[PDB]
Amino acid sequence: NSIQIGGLFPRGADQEYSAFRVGMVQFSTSEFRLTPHIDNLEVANSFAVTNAFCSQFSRGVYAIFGFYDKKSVNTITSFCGTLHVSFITPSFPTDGTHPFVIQMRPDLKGALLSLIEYYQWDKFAYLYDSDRGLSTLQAVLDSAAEKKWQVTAINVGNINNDKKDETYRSLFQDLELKGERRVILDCERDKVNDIVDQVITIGKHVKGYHYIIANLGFTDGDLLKIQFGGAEVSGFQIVDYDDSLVSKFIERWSTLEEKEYPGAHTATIKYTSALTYDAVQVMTEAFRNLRKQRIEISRRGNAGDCLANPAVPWGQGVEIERALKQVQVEGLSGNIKFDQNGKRINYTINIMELKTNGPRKIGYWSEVDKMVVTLTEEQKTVVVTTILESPYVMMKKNHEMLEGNERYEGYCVDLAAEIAKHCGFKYKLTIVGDGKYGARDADTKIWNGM
Amino acid sequence: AFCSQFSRGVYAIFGFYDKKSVNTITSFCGTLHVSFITPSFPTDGTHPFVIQMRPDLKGALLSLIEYYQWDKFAYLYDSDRGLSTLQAVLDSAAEKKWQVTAINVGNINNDKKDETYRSLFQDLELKGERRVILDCERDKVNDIVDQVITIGKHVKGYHYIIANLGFTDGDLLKIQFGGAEVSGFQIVDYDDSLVSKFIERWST
Amino acid sequence: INVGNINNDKKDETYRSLFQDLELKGERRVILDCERDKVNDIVDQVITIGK
Amino acid sequence: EMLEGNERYEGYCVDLAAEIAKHCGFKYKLTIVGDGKYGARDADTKIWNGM
Amino acid sequence: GPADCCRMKECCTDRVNECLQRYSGREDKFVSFCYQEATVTCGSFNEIVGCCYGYQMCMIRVVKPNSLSGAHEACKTVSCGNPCA
Amino acid sequence: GPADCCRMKECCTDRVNECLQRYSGREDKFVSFCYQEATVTCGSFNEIVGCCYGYQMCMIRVVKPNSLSGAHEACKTVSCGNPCA
Ligand SMILES: *[C@@H]1O[C@H](CO)[C@@H](O)[C@H](O)[C@H]1NC(C)=O
Repeated sequence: NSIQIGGLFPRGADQEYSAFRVGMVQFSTSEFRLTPHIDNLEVANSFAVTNAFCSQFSRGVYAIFGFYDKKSVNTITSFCGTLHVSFITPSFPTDGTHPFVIQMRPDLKGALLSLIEYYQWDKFAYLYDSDRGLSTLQAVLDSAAEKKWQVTAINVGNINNDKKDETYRSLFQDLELKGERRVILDCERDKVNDIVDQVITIGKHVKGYHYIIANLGFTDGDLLKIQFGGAEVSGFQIVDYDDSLVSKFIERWSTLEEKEYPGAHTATIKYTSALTYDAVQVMTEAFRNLRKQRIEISRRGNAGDCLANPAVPWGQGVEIERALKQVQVEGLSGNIKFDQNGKRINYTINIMELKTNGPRKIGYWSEVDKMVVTLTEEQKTVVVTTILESPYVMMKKNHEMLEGNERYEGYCVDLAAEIAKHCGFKYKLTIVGDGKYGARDADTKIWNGM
Repeated sequence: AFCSQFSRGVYAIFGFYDKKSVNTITSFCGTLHVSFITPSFPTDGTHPFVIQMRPDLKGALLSLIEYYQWDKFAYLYDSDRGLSTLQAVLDSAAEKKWQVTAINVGNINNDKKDETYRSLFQDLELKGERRVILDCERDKVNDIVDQVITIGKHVKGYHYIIANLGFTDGDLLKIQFGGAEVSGFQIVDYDDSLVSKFIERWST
Repeated sequence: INVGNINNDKKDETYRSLFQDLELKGERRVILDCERDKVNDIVDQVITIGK
Repeated sequence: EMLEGNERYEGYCVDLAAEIAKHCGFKYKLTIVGDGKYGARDADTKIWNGM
Repeated sequence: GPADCCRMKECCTDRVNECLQRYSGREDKFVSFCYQEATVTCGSFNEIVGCCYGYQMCMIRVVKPNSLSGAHEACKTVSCGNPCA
Repeated sequence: GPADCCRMKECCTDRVNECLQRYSGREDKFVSFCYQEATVTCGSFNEIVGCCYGYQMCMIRVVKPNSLSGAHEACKTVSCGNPCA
């Protein structure tokens, strides 16, 4: 019962393949064993993807687990749709109806929009790059037109890293111009970190700013940078470490040696890698459900050339597809189930906020219930501005010998003493700079005076 | 098809691509060093071994919006040529004081779309917006036009900007007498002697 | 106004001049007494000039 | 006795009320307080009486 | 140039709204300030009253933090009252 | 009940026009009468000024006999001037 399954790991992806192997070990059974053929490539390269896919095809794999990019995703979808070969991916969900594709990643749109509705954001700024596609952009734009939102859409992906210093400074300058504080970062974690560093550098992480990171990796990255910055930061988490399953898995993960499994010694795990593990689970359970239903998918002969025209798909493929789509299992991503098209259903996205002490879950998001909230949670010297007028505020004859509030005498001085006495605060009497009571300048439209 | 042409040993390829397939063409032509010349929309980035016949519409459009001095308008787009123009005008809207309403007309199926446009332009009545920019293929342009005339929004007081090089390629006789201002872009001048001669030969 | 004496071959701007002259008087309310064909024609021209 | 509602009462406070209501854009119905007191706090029951 | 009370109103609501947008989340506090700025920019027949008084009042009593958009959308059609005294 | 000068303007032009329509060919003569009726129907902040003064003047100077429709269509968007003086 050797089941050949192809796989595609982008060069530099370690923890993903590590969790893949861990999945191979944990979900292995005496009944059947998966025989992976791993192929590393350049994921952004369409040619490389095509070559690897046809390589796995000619090898006669019954399923493929891999990743795609905004460039290469259409190649994967089209080829898998044509040759009826099932593809399992942690990578971003495709917007549309794509057959023979199983997307492990949940759709983040609803969680995000409900988050915007929760924080009651009338106007905000949306920073995006074209990596995972502009689907989310379209979503928030249509929802902006529907709910009467004023949204600033800015593409941060087209700015070159070599020349980008003052570009972001000008970006946040123009963003500070309108007094717009609320900001949403939809980006790959690297670009996120860059933008973060630029923010702390420009001091935009101070109080008054609210950042929303849109991804499932909110706690996977370093939050210590802006943690003490004083700006509120919110995000989404697909992995709950309080769960017993995830906790034990984490114990086994953290006990593992780093030499054998690269980057596998950690307190946490990137959500992509977790999605990979759960993907292994889904494949195992799928073929198990195939064996229990007594259906033999075994290949009679070699697949031949994938490019051979006219392309002919195998019959078994559809059966394997249905087998995968009908799977419902419990995993690190929560409840795992798919619809007819292969997208995730009935998932749970934990809504989390970054606090002083650290990150915490303020709620959860469901496909039906939308946002649901979890457990609800000296004296400074008072500056007194005043102007010189008799007998309200006057300089004492000996005033040069004195300092502070002892310098001034008058009705308003005594009144100030009384007010401070009743309200219980320490007060510092100061004379206004411009020497005006108050006014609006007809030119600058700026208020002058006390 | 591309590999079919390749194995045949062609020295060059002339063709078209879609938002989906463009990456395959660019990657394959870049890898195999086969030259590809296309009328289809320009790729955004630096792609070798691709010669894009289509000019960039971005600058012309932005300069036109600046010319008509539009502070607020509605922008109707589809996912067929990509959101590149949308991204552009959004970035320029962020730079300027522009208020732009971005609405996707591409995900709407032609079979069931009647009230879709009525509700669309209803939402457009919400904001009182009489200025509208259409970035779409000539077909969607024509459909949206018909829907505009049907609800009678092609009368005076409305200003439409068609973004494409095909301004005279679609039927303009429909909204021509409506009394609404219509502006657009033309990449082919029929007043030129070359084009005139070509047309004389073409019509025969 | 008699719309019956107008030949279908040369009639385009005839209706434009008709409703322009009708715009002179500012007349909105209009009664059409016509055959279904002429009705349809006049209606289409009305939609064309956006009245 | 022949009138009804706000027309029953006249006075400084009536006109001022009319002005305030005109400025704030609300309909107002003039009513006389029940206990006929302005306001007070009873030192025992700690209950406010009056308007 | 000639004054137009209607143009004054439309400009008034627009400028007030646009002003309150920078003050988002503190919006309920700055209504009168932005109304002052709008009265300055769009002009007024009476310096005390402002461009549109009724809209000002409506906004002042209605507007809640972050509730701006709906509030303005509700209040912009409101009658301005007499811009004399 | 607030008057809202803008609504007063639209109503003013509407009543003036609707009135002038009743007088055919005499349109330029009855401008002031119909303006009087319109000021009566739509009310006025200043009884002397009327609902919209600029529109009144515009009509008086523009309108020629039988030229009503185009003249009004030209004059209805004009600034009304100071409604209190
Ligand atoms: C599962 O997903 C379906 C699809 O929306 C939904 O109707 C159902 O309520 C979900 N179940 C739970 C428990 O959320």
